[PDB]
Amino acid sequence: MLKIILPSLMLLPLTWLSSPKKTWTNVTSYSFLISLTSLTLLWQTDENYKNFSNMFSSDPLSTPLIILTAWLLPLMLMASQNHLKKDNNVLQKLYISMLISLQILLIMTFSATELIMFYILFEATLIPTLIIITRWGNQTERLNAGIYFLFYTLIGSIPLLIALILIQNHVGTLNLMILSFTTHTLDASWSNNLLWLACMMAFLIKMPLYGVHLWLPKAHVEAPIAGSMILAAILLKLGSYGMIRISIILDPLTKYMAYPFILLSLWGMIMTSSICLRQTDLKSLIAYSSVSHMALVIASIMIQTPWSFMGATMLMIAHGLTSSLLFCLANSNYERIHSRTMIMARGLQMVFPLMATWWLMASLANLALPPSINLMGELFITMSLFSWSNFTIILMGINIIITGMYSMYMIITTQRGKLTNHMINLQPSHTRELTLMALHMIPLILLTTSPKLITGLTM
Amino acid sequence: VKRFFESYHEVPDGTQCHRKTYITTALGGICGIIGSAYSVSLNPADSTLEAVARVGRYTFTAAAIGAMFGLTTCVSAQVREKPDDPLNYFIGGCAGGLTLGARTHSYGTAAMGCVYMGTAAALFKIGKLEGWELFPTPKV
Amino acid sequence: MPSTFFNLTMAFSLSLLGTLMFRSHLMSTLLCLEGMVLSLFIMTSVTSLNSNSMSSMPIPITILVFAACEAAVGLALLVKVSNTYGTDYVQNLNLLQC
Amino acid sequence: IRWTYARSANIYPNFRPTPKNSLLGAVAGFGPLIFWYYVFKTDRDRKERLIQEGKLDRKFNISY
Amino acid sequence: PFLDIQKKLGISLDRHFMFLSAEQPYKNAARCHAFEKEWIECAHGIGGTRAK
Amino acid sequence: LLDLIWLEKTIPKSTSTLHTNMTTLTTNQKGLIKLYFMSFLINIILIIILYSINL
Amino acid sequence: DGPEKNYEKTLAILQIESEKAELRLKEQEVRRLMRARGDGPWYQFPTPEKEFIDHSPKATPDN
Amino acid sequence: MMNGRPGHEPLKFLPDEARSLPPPKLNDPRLVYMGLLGYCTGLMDNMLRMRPVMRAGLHRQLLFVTSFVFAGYFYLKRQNYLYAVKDHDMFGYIKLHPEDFPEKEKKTYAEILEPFHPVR
Amino acid sequence: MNPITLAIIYFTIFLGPVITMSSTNLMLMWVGLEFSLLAIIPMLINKKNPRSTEAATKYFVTQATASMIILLAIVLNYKQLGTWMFQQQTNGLILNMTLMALSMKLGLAPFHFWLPEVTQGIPLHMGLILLTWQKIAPLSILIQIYPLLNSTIILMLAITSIFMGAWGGLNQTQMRKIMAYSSIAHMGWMLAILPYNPSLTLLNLMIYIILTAPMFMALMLNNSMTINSISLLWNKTPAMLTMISLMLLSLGGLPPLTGFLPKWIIITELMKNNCLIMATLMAMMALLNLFFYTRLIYSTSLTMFPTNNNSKMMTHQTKTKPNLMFSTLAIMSTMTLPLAPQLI
Amino acid sequence: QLLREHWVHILVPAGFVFGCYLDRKDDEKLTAFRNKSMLFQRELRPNEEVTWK
Ligand SMILES: CCCCCCCCCCCCO[C@@H]1O[C@H](CO)[C@@H](O[C@H]2O[C@H](CO)[C@@H](O)[C@H](O)[C@H]2O)[C@H](O)[C@H]1O
Ligand SMILES: CCCCCCCCCCCCO[C@@H]1O[C@H](CO)[C@@H](O[C@H]2O[C@H](CO)[C@@H](O)[C@H](O)[C@H]2O)[C@H](O)[C@H]1O
Repeated sequence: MLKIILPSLMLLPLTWLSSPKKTWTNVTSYSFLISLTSLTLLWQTDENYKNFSNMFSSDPLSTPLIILTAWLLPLMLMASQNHLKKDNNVLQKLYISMLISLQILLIMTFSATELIMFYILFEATLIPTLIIITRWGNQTERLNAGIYFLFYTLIGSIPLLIALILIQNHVGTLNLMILSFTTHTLDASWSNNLLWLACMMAFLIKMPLYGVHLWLPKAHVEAPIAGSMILAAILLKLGSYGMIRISIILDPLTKYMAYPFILLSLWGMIMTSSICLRQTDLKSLIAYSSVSHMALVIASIMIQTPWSFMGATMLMIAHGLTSSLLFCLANSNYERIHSRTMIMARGLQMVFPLMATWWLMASLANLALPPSINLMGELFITMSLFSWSNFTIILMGINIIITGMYSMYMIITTQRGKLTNHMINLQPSHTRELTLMALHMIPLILLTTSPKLITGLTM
Repeated sequence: VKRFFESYHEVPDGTQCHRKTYITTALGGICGIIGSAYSVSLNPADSTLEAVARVGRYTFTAAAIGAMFGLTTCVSAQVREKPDDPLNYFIGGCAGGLTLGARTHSYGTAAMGCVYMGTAAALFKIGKLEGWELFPTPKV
Repeated sequence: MPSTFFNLTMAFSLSLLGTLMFRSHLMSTLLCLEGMVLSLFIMTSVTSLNSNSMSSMPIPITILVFAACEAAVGLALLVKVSNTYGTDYVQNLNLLQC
Repeated sequence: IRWTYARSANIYPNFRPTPKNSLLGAVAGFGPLIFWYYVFKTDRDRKERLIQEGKLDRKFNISY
Repeated sequence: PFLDIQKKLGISLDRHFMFLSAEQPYKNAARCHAFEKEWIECAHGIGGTRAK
Repeated sequence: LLDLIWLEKTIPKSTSTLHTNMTTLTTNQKGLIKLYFMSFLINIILIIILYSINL
Repeated sequence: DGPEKNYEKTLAILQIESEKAELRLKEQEVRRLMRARGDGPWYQFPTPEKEFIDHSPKATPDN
Repeated sequence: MMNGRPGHEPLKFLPDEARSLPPPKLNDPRLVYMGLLGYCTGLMDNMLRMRPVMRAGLHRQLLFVTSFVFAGYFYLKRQNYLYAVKDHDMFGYIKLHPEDFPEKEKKTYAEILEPFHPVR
Repeated sequence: MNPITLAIIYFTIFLGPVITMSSTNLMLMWVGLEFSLLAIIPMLINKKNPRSTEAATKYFVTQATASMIILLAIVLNYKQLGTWMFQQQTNGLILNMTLMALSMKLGLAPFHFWLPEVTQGIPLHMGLILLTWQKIAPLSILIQIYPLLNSTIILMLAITSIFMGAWGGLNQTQMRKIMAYSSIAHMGWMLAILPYNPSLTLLNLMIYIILTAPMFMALMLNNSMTINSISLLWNKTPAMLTMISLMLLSLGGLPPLTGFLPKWIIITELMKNNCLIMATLMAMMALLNLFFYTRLIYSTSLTMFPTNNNSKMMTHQTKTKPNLMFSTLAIMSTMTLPLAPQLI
Repeated sequence: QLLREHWVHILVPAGFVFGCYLDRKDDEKLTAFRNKSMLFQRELRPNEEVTWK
């Protein structure tokens, strides 16, 4: 893992020592090459998971996320190349440094072996993301959005710290292999239930549960494009990954401590998907779509069947890529019309015919088009939940209908219809934007070709 | 003596209601008097009769919260068959919060206090069953 | 010894109480502090004489010396506050509330 | 612009709790959760009862 | 003491008048000299927790 | 009704309120040594009482 | 490299991370016992010093 | 906790007893990080005083890095000594009191009836 | 002040605490306390403005009362055990009063109302001494008697001060008062962990000092003393913003920064000792600190506040004030977690 | 010379090289059980030193 971490660190010296002219090109290129290097973690020809040292490890669950993180950084730089067009060189380099630091910390987090590695490297992500939202955001309420994002997560996390310390005192260690191979059954004492909650709540907040999902619609419509991309591609999955790694010890309490959160997920999914129908902000609509998908992920993880885990992982990756693409597209139209309303710009298929194609493909990934890995994930989660209780199909079906509905609503409202001819400023699509969308789609298509890579530990 | 306060847990809840209500009322009154002494020592009032009215109001309010809490907790534990179930202390703490809201003439305090005081009481009961220890002594 | 120590402890307690509750004039508070100093010195003196510990009789004098030094500092501060406000009233010492 | 502002940032500032609002919010939030709770709990408890006794036959459930 | 400057340097600024059993002017031992000496010699070596 | 109003009131804004109420309750001190030392006296008494009752 | 490298390295990881755990719990036990019984190198609180006692013949025989 | 350990010598940085431990390797990650901290401190000083961040004050930067490494070496040595002392006292005490730290005998997994909780 | 007064006064301020920590005798520790008390006051009242005089008087009265209470404790311990040091057999009330009076000296809640006022009144270069160097002696006096302290009293004071400092920080706009409240909170942590393992109390003291001194010198740089005033550093001195942000966040106690290590290690010890409720509450309430530090960070570094026409001449003129110690302490305080094992 | 600024291109590949070396060191330290595991333990072939080095 240290053949992937160190190049990432060295990106920073490159960013700061490069000449002002070539800095963007150099960092983008070397970040792509770091992404290439990260593929070495897919040479798992045996069931023995990789453990590169006492500190860093990898698994079938961590390799896809690490590779996704590596892949995102070049795309984040391309997406940020524009709105930073007229800032001073040091400020541009600061932005690039923030993104590089975010990648470093996230890779280390996903590759951490001890949960008190994880608890530090997980919260260290707050600083770069908070800076990205607050400093380079546009509208005034970005400060409030930053405050929400910081403190929701910190309130969630502190109880996680307490629980982890108790765990270490009780067990003697926090290496996840050791916890897995020496776990023991919890008893249904009230203190154990309180623990279960303390361990699970920070991750559930980062996987915004229906009742604690108010920090996404704000953080996203106040954050720049790169912030939104990294956030709702990787940060949101920190919660799922933590939950998956930590639930091993917290058994058998889950059987009855999951009813509340399963119910909240399976209801908030419908509520948020419906909210997407009548929202006048494209960024917000995408954010609430993300909330619904993470609701599904949470339900599956909290039922813990092999299908649940594998489908949850698949959908984690699929949502990463798809939501990222959607946000880049919306930012594309925003960079021109300088507004976030969906109603304002319409019929843009009459002037951006190809970007309309990318819009269509993204909407299909969102609505879950077979055989796309997005569908595969949702289908397998549905099978798991139906096994868990055969009545969940009602909620699942209502959500499927509404998902298709807002997914096509975006397209019809924006791409189709009479062109708002008064928009003189609409300019031909930049090769940068088109290449960004292509780099988002092509990995999705290749993984749909080869799903075996993105299955979880179970399958 | 501290015997009076430690007698609260002589017999599980649902029994000796009147005694437990007395004990919680006394504890609430003591807390109220302490708070009133602080609130008069700082932020003085114009009249000494105003100060004594303030101490009376604080003391009576705190005593009322404590009395309602004890009464409702014991009544719940008695009417339902669960003596040591923290939901009872939660309902009692909610009753205390609602009484505070009434005393202050505000529904927002009623709701916030219900949630917070009920959680505090439930956690207290859970601690007493599970053996938690506040203010421990160095064991290392 | 026992009754004497009880009364002396009560005296120090009363002087501490007087210091803690003010009454306008800062000079009176300084005097109350000075009275606590007196009581503490007497306590130490009687304890040493009772125990026949002549190696601890150097210490009451140090108490007096340092208490005198702090009392002098207090008087100088009184002079400065008086120059500022025209009186020694402690009510005037309220600017830093903001 | 005015329409979006009115449907976004003017809401909570121009919100006041009322009896009707409190009841409607509390029901529309919690009540559906309670309903689905009872549904799933009864279904899964019946399933567990049958599975325990052995009445339920899991003919070819291999993947669960 | 928090920092043992005196033990480090070998000096005794204030360690010689700590208890009633220390040297007194003109060899006038304080009240309970024998008792204090016994207690302190008993309590040397063993820690305070064991001495108690 | 729920997402933009009740959830915000219940979780974020209730906490924000309560903490602002408590800071405005505590911080605003008239700034007089007489009252401050009266409070110190109450601390004196409370520590004495705790010591006595706990024995 | 091949499966052996990963498998046996993992064995070494487990060895180290189990011994560390047992030693940490053992540290808890030992410190508890030393604090509670004062019989060990640690938690040896100080007592006054005998060296500065005065043993010379005093001016009163019965001292 | 370790202050009263028998044989403690007051205010001695490295007691002579410490020479028996393997001394730090001078390319240790800790000392390298110390050097990095010193270099960054030099750069920060330049930036604050409004100087060429990397070009100016090379003597200052060299002094900073060398001073950080120099202090780090000795501090690391003392820390190694202290942890080694802790382990020594640990194991000595445990050996002395076998009664209060009995060695557990572990039953194999066959004989242990671990409850099974279906995940249905 | 003439040079000879500077020498003598500064030397006495330095002497007092050294006497306290190198004295085996309680009366000599009290002598060190009195040395610090007497010598600081002239530095406080050096300005001779109406606010300065009142701040000095408040300090004087409070500290004198604390010293007398401590002296009573010493004298009664003498009456009981014929000695000048606290022993295991010493009466419990004596130790209670000592803890209470040293708490008043340190500024801990509920004896905390005096510290904010004095810090607001006095200038920054003396505020640094007040909030750093003057705490070493009292905390040393406690640490020398740590095995005998009262867990209930100490935890009560500590949690009280955490809550009070956190709540007080929000309302204040003044940097001087904000730093006073931060001092209160960090001392709350220090005393919370004192009875269990004083090594971590000293670790927290070190890290708090190493974080506060840089911040105080940062304020001294432009004599900033208000949120609005510090908001103008993006114009007056842009370079410092990065490290100011990092340092405020560290003091708040975010994981990657060093500030985590004190709180994390202290929570770990308390949990080892089964102090779960107090540990949880303290950790929870230590987040208001992050809030009222994040407001500062927003005001200074992440947003650019309105500036004035006359700042252009401040730009024109040269600056030579930041020290080497600023850079050293700031980096070594906000970039040292990876060396944490060596610290504890 | 254009090395003036093309020297910067050696940082990242140096990062990769250095990381690989450090990985080798990390595997060096974890040598025990080199050939002492139930599944894979074998007698070394003639003319051999280390199983996985
Ligand atoms: C289960 C635990 C997890 C849940 C944790 C929830 C903690 C969340 C804390 C969020 C605090 C943010 O605090 C936020 O402060 C801003 C100040 O700009 C307030 O902002 C608002 O305040 C008031 C409304 O009351 C208006 O007059 C003002 O104009 C407006 O900006 C927000 O209403 C408040 O929400
Ligand atoms: C369990 C502990 C959890 C702690 C974590 C949560 C942190 C809470 C942060 C509390 C502070 C938030 O600070 C928030 O500030 C805003 C303004 O900025 C206040 O809001 C204010 O807005 C304007 C003035 O600005 C007024 O019209 C309004 O009446 C007033 O309330 C909020 O009422 C306060 O809550």
